[PDB]
Amino acid sequence: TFGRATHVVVRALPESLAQQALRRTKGDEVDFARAERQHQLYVGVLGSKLGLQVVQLPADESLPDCVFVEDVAVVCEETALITRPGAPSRRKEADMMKEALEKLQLNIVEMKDENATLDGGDVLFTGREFFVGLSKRTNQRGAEILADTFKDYAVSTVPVVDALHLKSFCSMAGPNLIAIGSSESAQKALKIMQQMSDHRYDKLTVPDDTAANCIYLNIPSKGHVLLHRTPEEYPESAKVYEKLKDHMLIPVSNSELEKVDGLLTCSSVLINK
Ligand SMILES: [Zn+2]
Repeated sequence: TFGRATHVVVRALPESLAQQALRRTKGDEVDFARAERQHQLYVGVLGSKLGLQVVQLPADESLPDCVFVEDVAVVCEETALITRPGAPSRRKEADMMKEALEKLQLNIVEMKDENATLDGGDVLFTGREFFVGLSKRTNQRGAEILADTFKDYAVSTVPVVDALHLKSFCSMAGPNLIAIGSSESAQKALKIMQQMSDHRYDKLTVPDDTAANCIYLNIPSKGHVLLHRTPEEYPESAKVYEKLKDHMLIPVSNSELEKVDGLLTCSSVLINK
């Protein structure tokens, strides 16, 4: 069953994130304390409320972006691909992720190709196939290694020209539902993805591109669950998600990490055992 998960890997925020974390725009100062509170609430939802077994990795001051675990690992069934981030400063993040996943007894595959780069944020897994964004963080060689690692799934690439990663404007919101931003760029990317697949996906358009990034889970005792941005952050988008009456909607804040280009999917890696 798509979206099913039993465990989730997360990582604590390092003090260095406030001023050293990578960001496309240097503007509003990050409130570290508040960022820690939002992370605590985020982890509380996944672990306490939804009952997932949480694996909490310690923060590393030398790795300002270590909180965004999604970018260093792509998991599909029992196999985990340890990526080679497009950002040199984030490559050491793979060390602790590899150890964590190996402890969970998952088939490990490392991206050692010195000419290949891939960020987990550029990978959209629909449960049926993979869509990989080609951006400044992920290249053709990286997409090729992904396709080789998960041979039982189709892999198609799509240009990411306006955002950091593919998931900066889309994510799965349900079994056959893709949440997508209303921007022309986001809509154009979705058209390309849909044209390459032989399966017709349903789409849920939201006014705020960054609000199109949500976390969908299928919990045995609750059913369809969706973590999305709060009404305070993006009221117009939260209102759209209200249409999903068969989903257990859970508002989750992430305003501080968004300052360093971090969205909801970025802070976790879901695994099903
Ligand atoms: Zn991300």
